[PDB]
Amino acid sequence: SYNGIGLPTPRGSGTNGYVMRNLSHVKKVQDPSISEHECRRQIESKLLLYREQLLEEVSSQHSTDAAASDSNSKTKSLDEADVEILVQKYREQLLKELQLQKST
Amino acid sequence: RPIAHMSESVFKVAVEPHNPSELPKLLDGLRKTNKSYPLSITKVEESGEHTIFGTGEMYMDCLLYDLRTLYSEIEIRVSDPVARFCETAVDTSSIKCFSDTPNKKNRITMVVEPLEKGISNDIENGKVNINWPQKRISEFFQKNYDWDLLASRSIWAFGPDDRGTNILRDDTLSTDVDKNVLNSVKEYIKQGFQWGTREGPLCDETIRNVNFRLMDVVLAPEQIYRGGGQIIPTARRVCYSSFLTASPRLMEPVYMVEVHAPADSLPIIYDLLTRRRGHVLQDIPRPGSPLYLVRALIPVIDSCGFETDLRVHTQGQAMCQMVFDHWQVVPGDPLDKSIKPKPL
Amino acid sequence: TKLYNTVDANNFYAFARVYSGQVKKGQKVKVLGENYSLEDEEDMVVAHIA
Amino acid sequence: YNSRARSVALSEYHQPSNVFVPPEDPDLPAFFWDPIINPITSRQLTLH
Amino acid sequence: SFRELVEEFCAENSLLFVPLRRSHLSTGSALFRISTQASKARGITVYLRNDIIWKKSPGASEDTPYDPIGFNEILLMFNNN
Repeated sequence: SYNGIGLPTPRGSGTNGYVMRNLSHVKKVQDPSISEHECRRQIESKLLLYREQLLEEVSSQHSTDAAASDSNSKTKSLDEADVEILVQKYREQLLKELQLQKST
Repeated sequence: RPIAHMSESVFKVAVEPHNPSELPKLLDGLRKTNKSYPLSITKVEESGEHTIFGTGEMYMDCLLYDLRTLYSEIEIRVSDPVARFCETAVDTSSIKCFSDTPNKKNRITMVVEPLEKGISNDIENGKVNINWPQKRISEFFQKNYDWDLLASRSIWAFGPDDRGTNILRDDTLSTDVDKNVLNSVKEYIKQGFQWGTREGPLCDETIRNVNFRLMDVVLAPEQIYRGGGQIIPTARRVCYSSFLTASPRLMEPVYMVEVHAPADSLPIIYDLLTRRRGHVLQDIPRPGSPLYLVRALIPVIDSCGFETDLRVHTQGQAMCQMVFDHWQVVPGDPLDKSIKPKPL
Repeated sequence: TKLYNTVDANNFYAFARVYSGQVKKGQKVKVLGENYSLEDEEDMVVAHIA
Repeated sequence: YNSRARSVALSEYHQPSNVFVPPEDPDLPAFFWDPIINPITSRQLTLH
Repeated sequence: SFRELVEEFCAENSLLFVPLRRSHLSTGSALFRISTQASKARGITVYLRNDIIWKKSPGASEDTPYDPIGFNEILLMFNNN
């Protein structure tokens, strides 16, 4: 009749019901560092893309200078030599990785 | 466009007929109920039992009244209500994880990591959209989470489906000759990613707040051997493997109560909330009214009959309303065989 | 966006907003589901209007 | 919260709580600000 | 299970197994759409029950129960067109 305690009706038993509370109830790192290595390679690639953006901005500056010389469209500063200066960047970053591995 | 509702279901109840002779009647009643109640989600489990998802206890009460009386005039057995969970990852994948196509040549490896604080919420609210030019997505991510360029440009898809809180990213180190091949296989690795993220490996549920960044996909021969149906299970399996190695966790939904009680009823509310794993964000007098306003969170799993306890103990005063708020990670460790709880 | 019970729970009323055109009783219409698209042309159902 | 729910009856869910408090003394005017009512002060908003 | 069996079988024949994000009105199972290639005109809709591949005839009403179909018949219908 209440919280699962009691009998449905006191009729039929010699008792009045009246359930009571018990009153005595006891109520008690990363193993594959190649992850970091690949993250570093990816961030180096994104730095390369950042330098490509810088190259495009320099190309816009070159286009403005060419238009000014004509006064006295869109052009590209360097088609492939920027890849060689990027190769220098690869050499420098490889040297940096070698030095860091030497330090560790 | 499908209706965008203001709440999720996150409240589950399992039913079956009182006697098995009337199962078809229960099925018909469930079909009609799914027609009539918009956020009800009737599902059938592998045990054969039928679960129903509703917003709250009053929602399920009215739903079951209709099921018993309106549609299928039978007697049903109703299990105790339970919350609907979700699985997340709290740490980056411990090791790289790879899978192989049944042809055993195309190898795909994945690593995963938890997201930052904002991205899940910003996906759900609409600060980002997949149906956007990549330029806007890249600039938003870079501006808001200080992310770098190519990662921002490599966001492939959200899962499961749009508004999902999982990001498919690819980091293939560039310098990849087979841009055409990778772009060919991307359009049907998306589907495998969605399939995996919809049905979690930890349990048959969705995954939340995890980005599955692709690491390396290698495949030498020509396009005859590139079968989408041959490659999707590989993507699903590698997603599962990376997620498991990422020390997965369980997410639980939490409500947001709003109790309007007089000054003298505050201690009872505080005691109820403390007992029911809830904490009070804000407790201020209500301006212009003699009542006090109490705003608090309480997990869905622990909010069974919170309203009834509150109204009984406060002598009828202190009416409260419970709104689904967000998801919270369960404090335990889901995969820990060392715990042997007593089943009482 | 809605379905409503009849005075007895036997059949439903579809609550619709006619965005364009005209509709007459007995008209033949095709019903498009929640995910019908160019990929999924199988959610269409041809039905009458009673 | 129970299967086998037959012959049960449903009850009124809630009523708007009454905020009337009878006057203590007749000297006061009928319309008077009760000190029990919290002040209308909400300098916590961001409007247009 | 039978799901993995049909998945690997579709892998062997270089088919596609796309899940239709739907539940059948009668059995509630997830419906799947099988397509041979980028061509979409020949697409067979399938739901699975008791390790049996079930299919609906094109243009038939929903209340009509789906009829079963084996692997050889799917190959027979996809290889002659």
